[PDB]
Amino acid sequence: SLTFYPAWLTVSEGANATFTCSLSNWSEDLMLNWNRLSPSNQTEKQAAFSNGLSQPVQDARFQIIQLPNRHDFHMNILDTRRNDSGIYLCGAISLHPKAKIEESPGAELVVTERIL
Repeated sequence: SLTFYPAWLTVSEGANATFTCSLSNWSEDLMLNWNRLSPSNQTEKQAAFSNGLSQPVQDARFQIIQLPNRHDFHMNILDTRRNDSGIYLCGAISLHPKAKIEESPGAELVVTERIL
């Protein structure tokens, strides 16, 4: 099972936004995904994490960071901008015994004006 918190988070443009994806099980070869619902309501991958490496699809601002306990990860958006505002969720792919995929509930990010 996967949880993704905060369910609702607000940060000012330019600041980083950090979500936490928590897994109920973890393995070295586990594959982590950070997704965002598109305007057309489709799940699009923002970044993936595997073998200790955060891999951006096209925007390096989306970092996936494994926390010390190893089963929790920070989905860190660097230098947020207004249009990062939207719905996100994380997913985990087990690349062991048999491929198993699961996704967490979605969470909302609201990026407001830059602090004056």
